[PDB]
Amino acid sequence: MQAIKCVVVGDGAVGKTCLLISYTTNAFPGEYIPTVFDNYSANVMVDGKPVNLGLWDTAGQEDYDRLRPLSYPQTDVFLICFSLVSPASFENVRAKWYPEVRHHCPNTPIILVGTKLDLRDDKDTIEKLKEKKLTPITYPQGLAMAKEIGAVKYLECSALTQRGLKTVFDEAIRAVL
Amino acid sequence: RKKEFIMAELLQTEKAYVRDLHECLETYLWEMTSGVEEIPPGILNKEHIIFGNIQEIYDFHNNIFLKELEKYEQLPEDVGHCFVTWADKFQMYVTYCKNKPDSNQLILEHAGTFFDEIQQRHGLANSISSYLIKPVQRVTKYQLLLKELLTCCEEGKGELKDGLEVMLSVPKKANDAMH
Ligand SMILES: CCNC(=O)Nc1nccs1
Repeated sequence: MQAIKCVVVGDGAVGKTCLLISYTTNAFPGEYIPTVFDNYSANVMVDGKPVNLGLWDTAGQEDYDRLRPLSYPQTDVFLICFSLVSPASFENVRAKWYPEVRHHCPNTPIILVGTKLDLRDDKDTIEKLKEKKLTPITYPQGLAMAKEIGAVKYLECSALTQRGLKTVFDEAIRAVL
Repeated sequence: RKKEFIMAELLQTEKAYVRDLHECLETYLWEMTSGVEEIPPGILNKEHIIFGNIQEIYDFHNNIFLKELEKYEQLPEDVGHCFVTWADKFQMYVTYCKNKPDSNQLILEHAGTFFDEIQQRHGLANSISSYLIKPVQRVTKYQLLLKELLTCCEEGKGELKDGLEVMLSVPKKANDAMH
């Protein structure tokens, strides 16, 4: 039965840990957001083809340029994440995340994941960004970023509402099969 | 509330890290050193390259560090001191990270399904590679938990400040050590 190693990369502000916890528990953790998500695996059927999905977090490693790549080899598919309400995180896809992923894993599929969709239509978030002369990242921006990097899919999701979450991981798997 | 949930995670995850290293040592390492199964010639007597200094790292957490974190369970504001106290022990993550690249290649080029076989055999959800990334994960995670404590601990918080300093210095030194 096919095993799949999936590594989730991106800035601290994407909510990597939260994404994974929320996906694996089927619930936003809510009260307390844990900082630890230990390497996980579970069986899932996709297009009626059962699969062992393995998820590795990378949170904490965001300042260690030579340590992050230790997780990269033998990865079957990457989620490269940015937050939809952090233009900086989005720009870092281009500047930081895609380069090192390609450098080390030149033929591994990438899904481009836009996180915190629950905040893109939020007055206080939008206002906090307007005050920095910024706006949230919209759909065509992600599509255009995906194209630039060779992503197989650009996908939007929220850990909070779980909108698009299951689908993110469904397509991680479809990108390998 | 928040300082207490963080401290509970710190401890709960420390326990699991000790369980995880232990598993690793008593399965993947043990089979190699046991003399109970067919060891590919390419990896023979090279368990020092595969597992690096993970024995020593485990001993540190299992003999000392988890025992001492437990003592700080009702003292989250002070737990930064735990890390200062044991700062020198963490230097052994520097060594481990230096060795991880060599470890990984060796397992690709020369182990075939040896370890996959043992994984299948014991019914382990984590591959040897999954176990062997954990020290690298764990040593970058301590700085996250201390930061979280800082967001919710008062003027009594230089007993986090210096802990965090150590746990930022260790990973950077490990990171700076790579070839
Ligand atoms: C409090 C804001 N809610 C989130 O944390 N949203 C996320 N979507 C994906 C990962 S974290």
